[PDB]
Amino acid sequence: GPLSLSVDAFKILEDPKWEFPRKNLVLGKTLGEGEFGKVVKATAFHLKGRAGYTTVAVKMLKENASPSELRDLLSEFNVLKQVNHPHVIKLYGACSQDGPLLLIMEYAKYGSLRGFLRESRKRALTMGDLISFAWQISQGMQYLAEMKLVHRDLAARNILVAEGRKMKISDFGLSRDVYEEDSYVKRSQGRIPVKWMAIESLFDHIYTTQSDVWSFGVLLWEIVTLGGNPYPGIPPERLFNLLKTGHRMERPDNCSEEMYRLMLQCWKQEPDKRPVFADISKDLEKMMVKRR
Amino acid sequence: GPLSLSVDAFKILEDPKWEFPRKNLVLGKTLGEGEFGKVVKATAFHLKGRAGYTTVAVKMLKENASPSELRDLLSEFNVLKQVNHPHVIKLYGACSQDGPLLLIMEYAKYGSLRGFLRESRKRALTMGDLISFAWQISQGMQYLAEMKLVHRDLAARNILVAEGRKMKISDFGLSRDVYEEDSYVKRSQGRIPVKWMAIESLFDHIYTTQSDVWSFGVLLWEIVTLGGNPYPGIPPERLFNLLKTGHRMERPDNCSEEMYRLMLQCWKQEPDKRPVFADISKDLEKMMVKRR
Ligand SMILES: NC(=O)c1ccc(-c2cnn3ccc(NCc4cccnc4)nc23)cc1
Ligand SMILES: NC(=O)c1ccc(-c2cnn3ccc(NCc4cccnc4)nc23)cc1
Repeated sequence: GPLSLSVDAFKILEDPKWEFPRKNLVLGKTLGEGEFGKVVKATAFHLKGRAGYTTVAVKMLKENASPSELRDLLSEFNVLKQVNHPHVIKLYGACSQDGPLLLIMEYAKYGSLRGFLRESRKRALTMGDLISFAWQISQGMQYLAEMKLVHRDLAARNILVAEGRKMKISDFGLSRDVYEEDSYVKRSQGRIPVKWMAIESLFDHIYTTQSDVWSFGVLLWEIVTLGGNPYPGIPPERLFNLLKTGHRMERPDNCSEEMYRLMLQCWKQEPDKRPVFADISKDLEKMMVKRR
Repeated sequence: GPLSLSVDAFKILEDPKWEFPRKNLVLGKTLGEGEFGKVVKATAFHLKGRAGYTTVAVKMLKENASPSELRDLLSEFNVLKQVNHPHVIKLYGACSQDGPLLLIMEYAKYGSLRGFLRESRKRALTMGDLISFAWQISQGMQYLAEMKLVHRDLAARNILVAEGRKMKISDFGLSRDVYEEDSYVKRSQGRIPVKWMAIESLFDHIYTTQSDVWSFGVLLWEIVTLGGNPYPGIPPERLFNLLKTGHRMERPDNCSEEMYRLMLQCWKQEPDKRPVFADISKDLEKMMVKRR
């Protein structure tokens, strides 16, 4: 089937550019396990012409991996090979011979944005620090949108915080190319959490840059609430009726009228009425210069 | 889409037979979290005409549930409503109004068969105890096969051990009706662990009772090894080439020639060359009466 073809094609791919010797890679503690698979902290000797050990993250299959998970790992390798932007996490290489498939990723010191924000208050962050975070993520998404990639899984848990508090978009297992159609559509049910999905993704299984814009809005709410839980205390099965009847999340505490206006615009029923990421970045730039 | 229809249809379904009052249900400790969702230990007042509290398991959505997980919970409710066999875990009811979807299940004291076996040795189990376990599971599968249900996810982790060491087949989130076609086929990649999938499921996405027979064979190996890890130390992406080139798991230690013959028969390339569950039960009955 489609996966057997990908596995065989990948297993014979003689790509010295990406192939890294397993013996030069040492694995350490688990950083996280979820839908994104298993991520461990690791160190790589003589990675990408750099003398000595480089600290890296290694993504790999969890115990008892399904075709779904294997397909997502190979998909991510294929996407990240072609991506290069300071606000997207980098692939450095892979080990695909004489052991499990390992993807070697750029290390982000502070871990997930959700973790970073929940650890903090107002660590002390200003509204300007938050607008900066959102802007950095908007820039990366503008680049991905230009590359005709829909991430599909934009959320605070899928943003990494690297040295200098630099946002890195992460978890490309569900990301899809849309050069052909400017939309990605699947018959089967998606694996993106309901509470981050656009109304047209949830009802009609339609994924576009503008459904990424919806997700960014939920991410904005997560950022403004310092890692709040979206639609708190509302079961996910209620999101069908809630969204369809025109309901959205209330303006949260410590949120400007302008900032909440941006969230609401990201959650317009009609995808074409939503801003594009370039607009979002301009709206965030404007908030920054006006002062926090 | 298909899920919005299921959610709305289910949310208006006036089924007093299955609907249980939320106020009569008290949730306790988490028993497990995985692909099957979240399962908690609980107690139900005046369940199914029984006076007082009954100890039960409650299945519910994990944090940040996807459409996939919600679809699987509703699918399981629909399947277990129509199933009744002493070696299949029972649905007792559901809470679907004024809070999250909760499925109320029969409680199995000893938890997973994988856990039970790994906890034990030769707790002391005989080859007769193991053949009994396998037989009980074969009987339940014969009943499901007759009902035109393909489980798809048969493994030691998805068998429960109840009072009297009675096997209960569990985790019906991935089970599908095949009355129409005698096969279930999906375009997208499945969420069954690779190492339990039949070769025709893995390559061609074809699920039948005979692919359940393949899975039962891996379960037999799990039972005989007291919860071993199938194809140990072999990455799941190697299973394509391994299975296609005619390789299968070696006869494990403390396994009869007859018992291993049954495993191999369950893993024949050609589904029609595999035994049916009725045959499997007869082969296990024969081993029992001959003596352990
Ligand atoms: N391509 C990828 O998906 C990916 C994922 C994670 C990493 C990664 C790099 N440094 N680092 C530090 C902590 C950490 N904690 C688990 C986590 C957090 C957020 C999101 N996922 C996992 N992860 C990391 C790098 C790449
Ligand atoms: N319909 C269902 O899928 C289901 C699942 C689990 C239960 C359930 C009943 N008693 N009990 C005790 C322990 C336990 N531990 C988690 C576990 C173990 C095996 C498999 N899954 C979860 N689970 C249970 C009942 C029904």
